[PDB]
Amino acid sequence: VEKLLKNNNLINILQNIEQMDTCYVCIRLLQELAVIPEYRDVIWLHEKKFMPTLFKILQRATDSQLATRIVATNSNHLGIQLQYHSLLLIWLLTFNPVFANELVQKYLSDFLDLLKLVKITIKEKVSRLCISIILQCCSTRVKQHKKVIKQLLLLGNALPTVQSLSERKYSDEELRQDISNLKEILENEYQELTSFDEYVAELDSKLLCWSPPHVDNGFWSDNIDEFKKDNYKIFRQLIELLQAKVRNGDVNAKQEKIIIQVALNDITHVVELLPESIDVLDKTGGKADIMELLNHSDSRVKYEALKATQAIIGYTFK
Amino acid sequence: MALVQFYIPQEISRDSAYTLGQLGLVQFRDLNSKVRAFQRTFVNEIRRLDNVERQYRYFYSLLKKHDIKLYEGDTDKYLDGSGELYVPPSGSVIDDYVRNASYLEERLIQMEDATDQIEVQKNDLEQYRFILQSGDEFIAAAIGASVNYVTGVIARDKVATLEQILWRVLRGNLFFKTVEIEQNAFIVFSHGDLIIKRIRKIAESLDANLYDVDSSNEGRSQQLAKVNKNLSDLYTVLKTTSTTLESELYAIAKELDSWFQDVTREKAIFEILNKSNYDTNRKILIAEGWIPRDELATLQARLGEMIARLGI
Repeated sequence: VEKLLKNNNLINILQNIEQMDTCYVCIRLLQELAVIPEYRDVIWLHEKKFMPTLFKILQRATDSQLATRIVATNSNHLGIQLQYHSLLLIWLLTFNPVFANELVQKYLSDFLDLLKLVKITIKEKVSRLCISIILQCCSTRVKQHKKVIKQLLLLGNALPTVQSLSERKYSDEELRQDISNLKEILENEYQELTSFDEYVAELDSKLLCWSPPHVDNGFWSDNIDEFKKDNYKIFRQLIELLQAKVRNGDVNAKQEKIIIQVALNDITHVVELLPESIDVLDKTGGKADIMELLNHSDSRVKYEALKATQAIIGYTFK
Repeated sequence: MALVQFYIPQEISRDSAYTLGQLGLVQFRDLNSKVRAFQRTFVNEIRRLDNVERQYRYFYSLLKKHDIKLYEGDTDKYLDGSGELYVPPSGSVIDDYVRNASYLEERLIQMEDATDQIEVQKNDLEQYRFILQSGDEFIAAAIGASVNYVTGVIARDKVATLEQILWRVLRGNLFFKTVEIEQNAFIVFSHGDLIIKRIRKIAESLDANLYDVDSSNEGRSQQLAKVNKNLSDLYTVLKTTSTTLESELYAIAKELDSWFQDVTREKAIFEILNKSNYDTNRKILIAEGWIPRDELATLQARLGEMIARLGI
């Protein structure tokens, strides 16, 4: 197995995806050896070569239709076997906890696509397997299970995706079970961090991102008190930080545009809640900075900016 | 090619087979649907039915706001020009439509409450602009505090008389009554700084806005100077709101009809298929068949005499 994997003529056949029949047979050959524990170790050495080919097959699967039964991958006999095997192959090697942590951190971008396949397909063979692999990495038993949940939640927005998935149950007991378990783990891990801690950790890096508790009002209410150290010094920190981003490093370039929209969202929530923060915006000069974002391009930045202006405004005149 | 789903009772199974036949349906096999466990009576479809009721509510709420009224009687066909255009011949993914309506529902609720809060404050401050200017000139106590003035708006000079009548009966002739015509009525009472509360009681009971000092914005010297800059924030912040709302309105009007047609069509599939026990003890035949998509058109032309040929 280990030699044949390194060796060229067989591995070439498997890289070609054009010829579904040949490729299918070869992927199955390997996945069956993987049902046995020992082969998993040699197979994981060669992961780099075959594993982009397998994610490509899932990607192809996503862009084509399902409302015909042409020669290519659809939801035909041929297709139903190719998807299943690819996924299954993944799933097998994921049984070893260390491989799974590694697999998400390298392959992250490619990894996120499994959630998509779960929607588009109505087939419990495809759906089930996709749900299980993601589950296994999010399990406690994977070391740095925290890390993988973080990458998935922040960047890839895994959590909202699961909440939709949960609604559409398909007939298969085990599927329903996997989906529910995964909903709990994702949601629980991020929220359960202390509120002040997450905000400040983001503040410090100047690498603010929306997250489930920063669009939630409750987070802000508990945290108002934590800021007060010289008239909401931390709150003033976020105001300084926002002002700076617009003016230095310019506005209207991509990096600076992610931080702004999030920051304006965060400020809005504290002001609606607290009437005493209006003073802080005036002293700092933040009051001015809001007015500037309004004119600026990017729809999402302008929405958040408008909501910030209105929050100050409601309080000035009673 | 594309799955088509038909329901009838077994009685017009033959009558159906021939008509379907003449239109270009192929691989016509009568079934039940237990041989497709997900697309049979189970909890799963019943949850989908709820998901569509939520969809229905969201469209109606968005149309109300937009001042565009519901179009109904429904296209779900693929015969029609519009049928092809506003309903894709492909499959439906419930998840996508829920998420699309979610984002728009959330945006509107912000937009609608924000227009009303911003707008009300503006109409008042523009009203109290002229009021504080006129009232200071009526002078040598414009930024005074040892004299009490009562500035106030009142709907009309008629309502103001009734106030004058209370005052004269119950407080004596300690007022000087002046009035300026607006577009409203500027009324002015002028009093001591220790009889304020008694004047206030009259003002509250006849619906007047006679405050000691009008506005919460007073803070520059003159009062008006602060008021005039705060009126420039109000005007431009309302306009930006109106633009975001307008933009989005032109963007989604057309989209809402298409998702509405799509969602109707999902309800119908579930029903055809049997999503509850009642559909079962009313029609017991559910058949399956494959229709090429280049011919999808002709099947929808005749909706079916007591047959549903609404398909995917």
